[PDB]
Amino acid sequence: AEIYRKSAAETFTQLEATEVTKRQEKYGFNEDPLWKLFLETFKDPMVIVLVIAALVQLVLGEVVESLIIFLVLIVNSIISVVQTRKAESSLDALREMSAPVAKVIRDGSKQSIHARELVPGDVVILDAGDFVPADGRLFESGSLKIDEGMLTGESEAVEKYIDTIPDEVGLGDRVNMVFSGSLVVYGRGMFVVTGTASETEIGKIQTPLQRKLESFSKKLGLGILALCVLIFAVEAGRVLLGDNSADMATAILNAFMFAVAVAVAAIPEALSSIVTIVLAVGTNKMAKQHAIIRKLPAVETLGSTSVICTDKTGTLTQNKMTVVDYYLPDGTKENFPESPENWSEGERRLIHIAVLCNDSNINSEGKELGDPTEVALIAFSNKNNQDYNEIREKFIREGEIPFDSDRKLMSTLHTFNENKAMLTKGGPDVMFARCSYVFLDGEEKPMTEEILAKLKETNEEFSNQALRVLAYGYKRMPADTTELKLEDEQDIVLVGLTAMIDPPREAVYASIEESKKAGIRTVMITGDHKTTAQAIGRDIGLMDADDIALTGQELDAMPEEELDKKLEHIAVYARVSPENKIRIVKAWQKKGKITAMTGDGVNDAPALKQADIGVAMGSGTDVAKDSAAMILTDDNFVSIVDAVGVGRTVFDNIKKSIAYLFAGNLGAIIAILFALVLDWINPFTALQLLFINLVNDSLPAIALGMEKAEPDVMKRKPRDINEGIFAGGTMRAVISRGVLIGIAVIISQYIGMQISPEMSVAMAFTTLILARTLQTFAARSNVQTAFGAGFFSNKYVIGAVLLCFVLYGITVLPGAREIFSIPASFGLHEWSIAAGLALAAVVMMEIIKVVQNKFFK
Ligand SMILES: [Ca+2]
Repeated sequence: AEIYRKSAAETFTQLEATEVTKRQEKYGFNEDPLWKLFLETFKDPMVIVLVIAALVQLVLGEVVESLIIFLVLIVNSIISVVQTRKAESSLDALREMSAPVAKVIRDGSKQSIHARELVPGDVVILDAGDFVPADGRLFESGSLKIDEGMLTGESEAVEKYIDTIPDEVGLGDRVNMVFSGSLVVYGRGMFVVTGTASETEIGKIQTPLQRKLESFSKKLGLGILALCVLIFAVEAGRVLLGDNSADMATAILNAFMFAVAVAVAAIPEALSSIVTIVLAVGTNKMAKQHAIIRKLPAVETLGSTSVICTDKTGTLTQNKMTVVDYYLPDGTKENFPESPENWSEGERRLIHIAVLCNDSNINSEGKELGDPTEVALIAFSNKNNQDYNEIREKFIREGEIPFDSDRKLMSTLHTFNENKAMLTKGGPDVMFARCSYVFLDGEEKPMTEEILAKLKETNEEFSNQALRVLAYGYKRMPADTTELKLEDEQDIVLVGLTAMIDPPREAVYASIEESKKAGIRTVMITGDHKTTAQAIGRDIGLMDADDIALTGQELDAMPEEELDKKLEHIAVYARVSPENKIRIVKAWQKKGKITAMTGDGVNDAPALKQADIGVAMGSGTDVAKDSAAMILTDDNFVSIVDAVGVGRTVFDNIKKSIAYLFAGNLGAIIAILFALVLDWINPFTALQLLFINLVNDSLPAIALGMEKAEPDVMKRKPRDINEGIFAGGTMRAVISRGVLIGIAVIISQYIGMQISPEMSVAMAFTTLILARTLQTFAARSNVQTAFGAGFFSNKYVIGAVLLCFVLYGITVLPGAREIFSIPASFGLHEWSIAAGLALAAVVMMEIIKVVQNKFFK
């Protein structure tokens, strides 16, 4: 768009890149009807077969049944699209608060607007992992590794430079602009946005559980339709009256009505509705649990996470350390808070290097900006003997090493008292192998075996206390103001060692224990010294007895054949790498064991992609979130355990709701079949069965899918990788539930047979519908009873039960008894027998549940 040929200053002049609202309304902002969705949601095969049944039931000129079935379709359609609109609003909220925020320099005004409210002509800084939202010209960048797999499918990391492209335009390998829709793999993206999202080049361009459940629905539909074909054949050939069959031409309509109503009852039309509704409410629960899930198909498998590979920093640690103990080569206890003066030479040297190498500062109280280790060190300095940060401003910062990932020598040089003071921090072992002088008062003499042994002794002593520890050095040549380079890095003295405790977040111990009780083996990666992380894991609670831990160096130097054997008994990885992250996530995925990675860094994205349910931290980079199936806003590990608990609750809601629906439908089916085998009038007419399918297979099933967490969700083994909807325990529950309720309907039909066939039909219908509405109570869980869990504890269930009771209260009205095949008027006993049978059914059902709690497991 005429920006390819311009250089940096030419883009500044031509596009007026440096009122901001004027440019926003002038250049433009850089950001499906619901009835159309309702029209397009008829793809459900259950909805298709029910709508063809509704249209044929309309074409025989019968009105009330047609309105009943049509009402079933519209209520499930409107509840599906209403919860779909709720999911759309939730997704818009997730895209709003977790929007990619680009740090904007603008006209020198350092702030950070979101992606939608950007405007061309303002400077934007892109750090590593800061996904660039809008295309724009770049002037300087240091090795800006930019991949373009989404903008144009360019998998290569193109390094944008100062060079422009005059008299040529091409979206391929070009360096002139950093286009939108691109991820900063590495580099510093100091560029100016030149494009509205409309003019950006990228702007110009169901779940596996859902698929398995639709396959199960199609199998059940074929079987059920075969069953109704058999039922229609029974009504046809079993009796057929005599040879003349009276008026069989005008009497096949009622038999086809019975078979069709059997199809409507048995078919779970609200299957996909239940799944979508509980996925929406589960996602809302994850949002309540500080867990913004990105990939929608990841909700079902979150209940199946038999392993989670987390990291201690961020999740198992709220940052802001407090160093509790320290080592000095002279040797004493803590003496910093009391000491007004410099006190011992080791203490004062350690304090000055801790302050000087500290990149961060306390600033205003409660405001921490830098690295957590440096924030902790300056908070320690300011905690003991009051203010100590004021000493840094009277100390120049000449030579500062940029703290390379292979260096661990964050340096500092001052000219205030010492001329060329080589002041650096780093890891314990790296300084121990690098620094070569001991600090005993003014003596600066090299290491020996016993001295190095004592340093290592205090190092492992701090390590087994779960204390990460840093080493410091002072010794330097006089020389003069150097070029801030390494110079002489083999002659450094050893100042004392300060070991900082890594405190876990609140309720980390409880969540860890409840995850270990749930069979969810937890795995924690770290980058510090090994036995420090081992003691941290012992503190957390994932280390006991036979468990082992291996470093990253041993991780990448060991073939997978023995690592597979060792994998099940190891939870701590130290000095890990993203390649080792790929290794561990693939090894955990190999033996089933659904994995949830944790990487928040930029190059952790391959580990997040290969992870089944890899979660990126909210404080982490945006490219990891793109590579992640889900995000934690509060970044805590307790959010992961709450997330997998919510996933288990959602899958248990699937199991319980499908159990309720299939059990009631099977009870009706076996009632009809038992009336069929014994040469009996069928228990329910067409309109009665359609009204039962109206009352249930609906809002009560939705409410049963809205059931909260039973007290044993974190006490069970994780679900298998496959869906396993027809689990053996839940199949036993389904068959017992359906057989019992059908037994109640059969007994009611037999009692009604003692009076009249019409009384039998009416009593069987009311027994079935009352037993469905009251079995909604007993099917709230497979562990807790309706009274045990509390009736009002599930507000949706009791509200829906009252709703269906009111709706069934149409039957008692005399104006609807004719269409419902309810004859005459009741004194007491046309209702009392049915109510007693239904109450006995649900109480039998409940003591069966208690027996499974008491006798069985
Ligand atoms: Ca149904």
